[PDB]
Amino acid sequence: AAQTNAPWGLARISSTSPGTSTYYYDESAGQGSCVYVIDTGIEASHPEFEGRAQMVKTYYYSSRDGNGHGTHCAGTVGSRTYGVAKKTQLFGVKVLDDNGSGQYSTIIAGMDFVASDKNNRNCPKGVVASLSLGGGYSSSVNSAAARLQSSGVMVAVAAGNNNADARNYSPASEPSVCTVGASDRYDRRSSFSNYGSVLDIFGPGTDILSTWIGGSTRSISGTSMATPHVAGLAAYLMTLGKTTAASACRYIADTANKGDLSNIPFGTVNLLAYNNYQA
Repeated sequence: AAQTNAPWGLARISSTSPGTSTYYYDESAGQGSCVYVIDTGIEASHPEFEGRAQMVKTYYYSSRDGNGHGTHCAGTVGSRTYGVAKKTQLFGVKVLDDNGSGQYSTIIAGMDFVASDKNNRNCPKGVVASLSLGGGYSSSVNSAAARLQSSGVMVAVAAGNNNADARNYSPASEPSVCTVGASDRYDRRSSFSNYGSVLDIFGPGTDILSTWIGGSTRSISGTSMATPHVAGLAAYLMTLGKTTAASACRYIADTANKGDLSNIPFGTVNLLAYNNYQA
């Protein structure tokens, strides 16, 4: 399938070169998979989600996304126009308040929630969790991410936006999950992207158009935007049967575009997420 005039990041993930604008992908489109977006919520009523998104858990007075960040990330996973995996099921877990903040204890509870809640959902092709959040190093936060991954969920986490080594941030620093840095449309490391040995992969993260609250759209930047590209890619590849939740990060690294990004510090992987779809 071909989506013309796609957001640059979608075109990038199906291309061996920057500078194109059509996204190519197998029409299975993540059907039968599920992606949890652990964030500020999801505006499930947005026409872009086509009834495929729902809130399943909140720790606050509402499950609605009063911020936009979670809706934007969910849109990059799975919206019809802005999403990588256009037929996946999206499940929102609101661990962040409408200011975008959350206590680590709530975030940990949300990860353990997903590890159990997947057993209440129909995801025959597999389960992914996208975590566009983080703070300073916490062994307990890393352990929660490791448990979620161990339970059979492909965990993708943001590297962070500090232009620093991600070893000092959580859950970015957890070895067993997929830690995602950000790149721009010219294949440069995003100016804010964390780096370091703990990163597994880069995805598009600068000037990413996606859904927003109030039935709208906007373009924003962050490792928060790169992470759902990788989460959606994992769901798409799991639906194709090419990989599993336990192996998808490694498979994405195996099959990435290699050596094409600029300003990658010595010791950080030079790997850009790529679907290897041959139309």
